[PDB]
Amino acid sequence: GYSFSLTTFSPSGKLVQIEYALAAVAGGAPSVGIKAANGVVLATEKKQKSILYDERSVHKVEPITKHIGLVYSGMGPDYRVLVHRARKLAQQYYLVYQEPIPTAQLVQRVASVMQEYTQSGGVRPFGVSLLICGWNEGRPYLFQSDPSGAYFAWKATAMGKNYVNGKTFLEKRYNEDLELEDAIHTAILTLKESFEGQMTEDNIEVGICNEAGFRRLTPTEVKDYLAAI
Amino acid sequence: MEYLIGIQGPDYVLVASDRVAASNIVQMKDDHDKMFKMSEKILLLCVGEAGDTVQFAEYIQKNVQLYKMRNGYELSPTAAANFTRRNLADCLRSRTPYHVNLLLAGYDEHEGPALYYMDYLAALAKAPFAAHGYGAFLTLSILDRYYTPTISRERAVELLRKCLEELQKRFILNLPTFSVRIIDKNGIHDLDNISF
Amino acid sequence: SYDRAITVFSPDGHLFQVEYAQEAVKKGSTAVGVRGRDIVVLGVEKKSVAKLQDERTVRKICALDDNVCMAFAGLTADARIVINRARVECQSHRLTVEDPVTVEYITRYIASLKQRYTQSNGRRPFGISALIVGFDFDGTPRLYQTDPSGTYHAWKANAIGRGAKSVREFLEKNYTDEAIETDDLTIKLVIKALLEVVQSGGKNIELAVMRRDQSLKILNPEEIEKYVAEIEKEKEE
Amino acid sequence: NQYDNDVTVWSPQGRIHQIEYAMEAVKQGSATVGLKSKTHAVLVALKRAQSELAAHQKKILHVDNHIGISIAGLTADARLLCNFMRQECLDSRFVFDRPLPVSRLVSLIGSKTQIPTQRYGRRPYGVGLLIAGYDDMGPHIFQTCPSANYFDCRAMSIGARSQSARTYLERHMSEFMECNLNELVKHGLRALRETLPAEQDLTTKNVSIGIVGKDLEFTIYDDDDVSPFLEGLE
Amino acid sequence: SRRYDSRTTIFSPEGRLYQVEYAMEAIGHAGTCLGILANDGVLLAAERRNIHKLLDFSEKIYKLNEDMACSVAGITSDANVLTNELRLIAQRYLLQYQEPIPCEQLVTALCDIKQAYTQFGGKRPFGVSLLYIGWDKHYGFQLYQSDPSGNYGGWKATCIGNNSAAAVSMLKQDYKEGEMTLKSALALAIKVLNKTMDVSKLSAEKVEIATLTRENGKTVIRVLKQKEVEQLIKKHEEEEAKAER
Amino acid sequence: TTTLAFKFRHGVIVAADSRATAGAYIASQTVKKVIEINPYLLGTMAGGAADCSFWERLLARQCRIYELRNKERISVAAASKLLANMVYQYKGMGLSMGTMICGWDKRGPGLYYVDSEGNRISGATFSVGSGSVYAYGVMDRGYSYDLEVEQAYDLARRAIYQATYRDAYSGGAVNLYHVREDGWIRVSSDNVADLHEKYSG
Amino acid sequence: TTIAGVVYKDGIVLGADTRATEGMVVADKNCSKIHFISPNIYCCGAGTAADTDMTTQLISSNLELHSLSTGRLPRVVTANRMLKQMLFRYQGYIGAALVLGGVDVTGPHLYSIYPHGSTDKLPYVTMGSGSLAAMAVFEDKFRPDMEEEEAKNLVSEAIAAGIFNDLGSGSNIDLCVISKNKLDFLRPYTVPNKKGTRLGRYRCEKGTTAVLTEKITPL
Amino acid sequence: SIMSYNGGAVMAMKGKNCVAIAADRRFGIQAQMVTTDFQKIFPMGDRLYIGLAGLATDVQTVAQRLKFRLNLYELKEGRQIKPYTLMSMVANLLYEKRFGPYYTEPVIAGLDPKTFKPFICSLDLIGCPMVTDDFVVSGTCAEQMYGMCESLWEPNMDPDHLFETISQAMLNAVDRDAVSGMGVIVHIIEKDKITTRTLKARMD
Amino acid sequence: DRGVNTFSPEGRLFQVEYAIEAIKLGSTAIGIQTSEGVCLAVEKRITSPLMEPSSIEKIVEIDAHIGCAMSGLIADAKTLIDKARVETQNHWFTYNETMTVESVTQAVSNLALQFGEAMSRPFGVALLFGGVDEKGPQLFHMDPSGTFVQCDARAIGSASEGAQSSLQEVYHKSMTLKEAIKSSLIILKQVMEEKLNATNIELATVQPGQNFHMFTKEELEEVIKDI
Repeated sequence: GYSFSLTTFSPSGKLVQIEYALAAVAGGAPSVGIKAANGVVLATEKKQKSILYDERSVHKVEPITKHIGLVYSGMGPDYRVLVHRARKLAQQYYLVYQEPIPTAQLVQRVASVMQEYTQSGGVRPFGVSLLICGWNEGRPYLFQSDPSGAYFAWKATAMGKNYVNGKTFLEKRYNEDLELEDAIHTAILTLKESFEGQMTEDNIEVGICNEAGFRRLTPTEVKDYLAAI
Repeated sequence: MEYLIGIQGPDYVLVASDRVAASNIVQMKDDHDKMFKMSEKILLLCVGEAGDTVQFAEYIQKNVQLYKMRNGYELSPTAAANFTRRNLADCLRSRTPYHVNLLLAGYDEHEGPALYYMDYLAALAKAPFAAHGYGAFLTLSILDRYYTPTISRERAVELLRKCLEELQKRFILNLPTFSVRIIDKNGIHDLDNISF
Repeated sequence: SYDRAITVFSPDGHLFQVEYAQEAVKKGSTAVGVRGRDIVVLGVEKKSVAKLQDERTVRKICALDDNVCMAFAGLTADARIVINRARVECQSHRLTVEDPVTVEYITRYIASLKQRYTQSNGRRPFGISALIVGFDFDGTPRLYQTDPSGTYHAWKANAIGRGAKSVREFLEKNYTDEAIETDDLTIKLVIKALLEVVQSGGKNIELAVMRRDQSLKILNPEEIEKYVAEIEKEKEE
Repeated sequence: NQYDNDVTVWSPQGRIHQIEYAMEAVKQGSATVGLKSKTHAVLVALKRAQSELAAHQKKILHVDNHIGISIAGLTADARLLCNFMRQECLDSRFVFDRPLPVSRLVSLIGSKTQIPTQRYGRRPYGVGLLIAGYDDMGPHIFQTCPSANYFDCRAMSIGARSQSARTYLERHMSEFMECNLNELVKHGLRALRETLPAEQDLTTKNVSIGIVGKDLEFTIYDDDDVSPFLEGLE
Repeated sequence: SRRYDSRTTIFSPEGRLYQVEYAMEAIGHAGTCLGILANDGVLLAAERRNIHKLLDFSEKIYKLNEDMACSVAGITSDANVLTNELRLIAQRYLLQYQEPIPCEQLVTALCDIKQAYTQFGGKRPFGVSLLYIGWDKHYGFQLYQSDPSGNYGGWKATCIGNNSAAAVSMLKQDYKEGEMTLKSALALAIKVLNKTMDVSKLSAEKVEIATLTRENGKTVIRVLKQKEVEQLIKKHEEEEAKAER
Repeated sequence: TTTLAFKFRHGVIVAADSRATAGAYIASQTVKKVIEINPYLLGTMAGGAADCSFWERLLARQCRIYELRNKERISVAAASKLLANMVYQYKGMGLSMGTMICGWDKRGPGLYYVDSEGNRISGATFSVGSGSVYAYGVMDRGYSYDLEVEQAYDLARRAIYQATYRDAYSGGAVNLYHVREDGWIRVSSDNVADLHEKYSG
Repeated sequence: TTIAGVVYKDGIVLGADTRATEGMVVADKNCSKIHFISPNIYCCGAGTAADTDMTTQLISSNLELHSLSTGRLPRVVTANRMLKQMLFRYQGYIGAALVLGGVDVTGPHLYSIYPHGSTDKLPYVTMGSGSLAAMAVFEDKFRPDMEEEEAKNLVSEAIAAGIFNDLGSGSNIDLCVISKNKLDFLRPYTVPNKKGTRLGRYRCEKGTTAVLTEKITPL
Repeated sequence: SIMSYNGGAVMAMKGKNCVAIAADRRFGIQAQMVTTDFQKIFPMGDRLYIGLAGLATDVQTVAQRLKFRLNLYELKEGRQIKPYTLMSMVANLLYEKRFGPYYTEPVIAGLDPKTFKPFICSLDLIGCPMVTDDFVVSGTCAEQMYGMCESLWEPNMDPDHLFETISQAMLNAVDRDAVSGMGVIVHIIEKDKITTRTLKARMD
Repeated sequence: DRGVNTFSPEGRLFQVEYAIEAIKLGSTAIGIQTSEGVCLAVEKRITSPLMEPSSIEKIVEIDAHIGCAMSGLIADAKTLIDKARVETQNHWFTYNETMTVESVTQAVSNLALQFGEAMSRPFGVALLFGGVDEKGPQLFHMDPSGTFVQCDARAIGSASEGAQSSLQEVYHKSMTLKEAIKSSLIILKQVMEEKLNATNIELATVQPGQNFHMFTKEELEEVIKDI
């Protein structure tokens, strides 16, 4: 293996491989996260290239524990590695403290793992950005993590293709008094903007987090919500 | 078996130790020194197994002096005692244990005099007077009987003389001479040897 | 681990990394050292002085032991490592031999350490140069100088840093037998040698003095001002 | 242009240039000749000196009581290989208590030498060897190249300007198997002399001889001891 | 492979180490951070670069010990690693000696790690610069500053980050040695920050202020609330409006 | 085995016997128990012969290397410290050795005692071996710091003879050495069977 | 201790006591010895308490990871495999004896695992100090394909015999019923023993204790 | 035995909205006294304490390592520790040294920093938690304390009666143990204050 | 860019050629072997009167019967000298006898090519070994390429060519040690830039029956009196 760093400083002080990884991320499928008073909603677009594909073979929304969930934007193969490591870290924390890991601690550990690949020998940075949702101490959380290793706490956010317009949409139509169902309606509407084709229950994925835990909605419920809208 | 004693007064610490180095049934040396100087105001007295004593004491001395030279100020007596205890405790369960019994005497410009006791299992205690050896049994009762917290230097030397005369009368081992030192705000002073 | 060869030979048999380390040293602040009869004197010129800075934290004269001290020129972070290696070696020597070190012993150790970094894999040379002063057990004063390449020499008086050539030219003329007969004369010689380079007078001078049985003493600004005023009064002749 | 700095790069024509440069290193050494009969094996070496005040470099080494070698190329590599050979012979004699056969030693040398020519940041051994030995199957002369390839010969010459000696040996191969020791030595001396410039001659100073045989351990003759072999020449 | 090696840890023909200057150039773009030392305390003031309306202790001030705090400028990802290392160094010292660590020892211990990366290993250096504030029984209230190359030094008033030179000149103009209190230090910090930011007027949401003081034999590290910064800004505005007359 | 060494105004004096036994069988009576480390240092053997010989050869080579590097001769305290540190790493393995180290240096004469348990003590009078308790009596009754050279020779010879008289594993011949400022010299090797007529009459 | 398990026509019934002793003195009177491993798999442990606790926690975390990755309910054979392999790796220094049981897509399964890595698959099992007194009841009164209530009564009788006939067992009885459609965790099921009522009044009136020093620390 | 080399006794008792923890004061080496004011109860928070009994070196080592870990945890998380989490942390720390165990048996007593609900528990040599509702004991005189507490403890004790009960139990229990005693220290942990008291006991 | 272990098209290692180039920048050392002993003489490059000449040592004692003179990059010779001393002491420890000059030279020169990618580059220092053993006085030469030879008279350094040319006519097999000392001093005077004045030169001899010896100021004055 190569023992030298492949990421180095530019004469203007920029780390360029990180910029290229962000360029890779900005070309992925859209994702939306909204935090309400009762829980968090994550939505993503799941358009596929052909009808021969099995729509239920792989999922973008995945549970880390009983109360934490992930979505991503970027490259799928890197997302799988990150998901595996996040699950292992949560299990280690549980083994030590006999208590479920809080969201803000999992985000920190995952961010440190993502940063290790920027200052290590012979490897390239991850090309994915992550949205994490959780429920702790009777209140919800929503975090974002970048390929560089920096994380932020948001109320509503959009990522992927055409995310500036998504952020403007969320800014104009967000207030702190939303219930979870109004949040789901707003998330689906935000995904509707800049969508290609006619959307059904088979080409979007939704996940919710509240007091009972994290769960991904079944296609029947997505059909109900789409009919309502 | 060697003998160590320490008495702690209002503004000084008095310490004493015997001067015999014995091998088998014969005395090899009669002016042995068992009092290591770790600083200008810290003394460390060590007894126990042959070999372990000098190795442990010289290791501690090197590390304390290195702290002084790196940082520009000296370790307080409490920190030196804690450092010594940690270093003995770590080696307790390894393949190279040290069999040593320790007294540490020091003076701090803010906390005053201090005297610390440590056995070979690395448990650290703070006492107003302490003793190590087989003469500890014969001496601690006299010290309990005649000691007061306000004792002065001359009275402390008289009390030490009482203890050593008791050792002369009752104890089976030949311990003719003792070395005595005192620690004060002016440093470490060597007093006259008590001999019989 | 990283096992690349950083410094290698070039055509005409030169080592370019060592030359660039020399170039790095030639940009530091000037340091002058003089060996008297019963006194040794070290002096450094402060490259930049600000009123918002604490001086105690930026001193460039360190004490390796109770009888050996040194001044450096070059990259500060490298010196902070070399000094802490030499301290540990001094303590180890005192423990094992039961005797304080010799100035030659410690300068030999430092030179060997600095030379071993120009022949290892994945390392770059130290960018510092050093003056080491002390007194031996027989009372003989000692002055030594160490190079980034690993060579060391003994000197009567010396200067390192930027502008060292001019100070050496001054010392070649003004170092005599009569000019070092007393401590005041030696200190004045060091100050005058520094004055050939430093600006704004004595406000930018750090001076240290060692004697036969005493520890290192840093001279306060008032003494420096007194000496500078005396040297100025000597110009009236 | 860019195919000649590493030993792990193939040229577009299917060649490795670093091996060829290591070959070029050998052809700059002084000449060496080896030849054998039905009963003996002989190595003849020509030594060189930097100046009239310097002694001539050694070229015949002891490897074991029945094995000797001769060198052409880099000296330190020769010393490394010679120490490896000595260790292998000692190990064989320790474990099985009989002399190591020569061919099984040459196989080990080739196996050792092939490894550097395949990995990154390593170089071939730039030394060529002539090996003379004797075992239960009779005399043996082996020749070794930097490319880890070895050959078994009837007679062979290596070094600078060694083509003339090769031509002489090719002309006179037929008499070798019947010659006795003295005639074989004189044949080797003539072949070695074929490489010298017309203004130089053989002398006791620059000629070394090594002989191994059926009832004769490997012996080396230098300086005055090579005078009997030179007497009667030409 | 020598082809792809970028040769991070080597000298340049002028005697320079280009990766270190590039890291320092990177730092000069981060948010402004300022530190002031007074007679009865010490303070840190930092600029908040997170101003999006949808964003949800403190953003750039970390607590390392019972007696110390720090603030970073540069790349936050490296700052997290360095902070996590500082905490472990302090805990190791306390475990060994049963006493809190002095400030200068902690700063030195981190700067050694920072220099080791620049001298060998083949990796890139850390692109962050730190300000440290603390209390110590040997020397009292102290303030320090570090660099990517491993250089540190004590100060009485300093500034790192964007527009550092103007802030340093203003501090040289206005700071009075030996006559500063917490109130005057807070006023000076507000004035310098207002004169440094690229905004018409300062706002309470764009700044965070932390104060270290020693009360009742214990150290208190307190982050000022918004309604106190608002009052400070109003006082500064009134004083400036009545300054010229 | 009995070896003694005492220090007086004109230097150090070392005396030893020569018998070596293996059980109740006397292997030899020509053993040389004063080991000649350098032209300026002396050591003795007691306990295991192999251990003493091996570790004092190691000490001699370290001393020579030190002298080559530092252009100065090693001192007695430093040599004893080196020997003490080389045998503390095999503590509990089963080594058995006890040695005096004798010399003269910048601080005058020097006489140190080092053994495998860990002791290292300076002194003015030492005796080691099985029959040392028999040599303390005579040596203590006769020793003074202002002795003359011949008187010190006589004292050492008498102490060793009295030790071998009552000890069963001690005997042979008495080998005597004198350490001065300009190196050591070998004084005599006297047979016990002749000291008997010299002393008794 | 006494732990027992039986297989009936629809699932598993497990039972244990609640006394924990240290030497010949009762330390805990309400210990819990039925451990969660998976929503369909449970374990009863005997032997050294710390070893059983750590072993079950580790295996539970590993099964959680495996089930998250695959997306299916775990199997009893998987847990049995990991338990027996880990126990054999340590050559018998972990004094844990385990009764493992669960229902999956194949049906009810019940295993017994020994400290050295052995394993038996059986229709009824007992372990502990009072294992023989309960095995007597199982040998006397077991029939294949019982109902739920009959199996619960049988397990209660076995545990009660172990409690009353052995000195190291006592206190209450805990039951856990695992079925394909549910999971019942009865805690406690029976209370065969009660503490007698106190006759005297030994309350210490205020001022009975003499005090040297006192300090108040207002938070 | 190794647990009896130094001696020692510690206990914890639960009342109504309050807890009490008591320990003896004596450091000696077998049958000889060395000191009296030895510390065995350490604070791990505003309203949380841990008491160690057993071998003195292990007592001090465990206390210092636990403080190390607790400080790091509280710095990362930004909140106070909970009694469940502290018990699990101590069990982990003790089990890590299986086959080489520390010779101590801790006792934990505190209040929930969110609801102020009492918590007392005890762990064994190798870290097996054992949570009770009435009282926990540890040390060389465990049988005497069990006997006294089974008879004196009653549910819903206010701070005064709880203090009297624990004082009487500890005094009468350590009066029958040769290598424990010579002073008793009692901490009463309550919602809004902590009360520390030293009792008058026999010194023989 | 190329590695440390690449051959040139005419079969030479580049790094060894560059090190041999670097050798030719050092001071001139001259060694002469006679039947009565061996002598070594070396220059000193005093760059300032403020330097102490006695701090420059280019002739060291490998052992009581073996001495060494060095040129090239001086700082690199310390490792070789240290190893030589260690090997001689190891040989004495194991076999209880003095090592041979040839064996010391082999042991030192076995480290020449032990570098790669531990050492990262060749040494670039040239050595002359002078000793007395069972065969008599012997002078050996060793260079950075790993080759060592035996010589009768050798000159290494920057002015090696003219010094060797002069040694060609000066040397003959029946020289006395005193004549050898005079001849070496004359050649050194010819090749130097400054004036030979018993302060900027260094001289040592090894003779049978007595140890390695370093000339002092008085002997230097007496010998230079004739020149």
